[PDB]
Amino acid sequence: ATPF
Amino acid sequence: NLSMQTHAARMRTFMYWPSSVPVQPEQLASAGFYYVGRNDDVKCFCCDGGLRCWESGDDPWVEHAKWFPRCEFLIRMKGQEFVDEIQGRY
Ligand SMILES: [Zn+2]
Repeated sequence: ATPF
Repeated sequence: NLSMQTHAARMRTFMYWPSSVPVQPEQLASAGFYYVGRNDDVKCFCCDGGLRCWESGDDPWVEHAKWFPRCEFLIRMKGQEFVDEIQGRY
């Protein structure tokens, strides 16, 4: 997953 | 968010979770995350960290420790030793  | 402090509350937000995303609501809610209602965007109730673009094989606890290692909920659930390992400290 990738952060925001 | 205050209303997302419980696992059951976070599970209710996955009502419209897209069925094609390769990670399940139970895994996400256990690690503190609730669905914000857009695409596969989730947020932690404690640290407000957002995660998206979930991939096959992702472990929400590991992703939480990778990107938001200072989260107090994460540290209480999994321990500073776990978080340190994911951050490359042994
Ligand atoms: Zn968090």
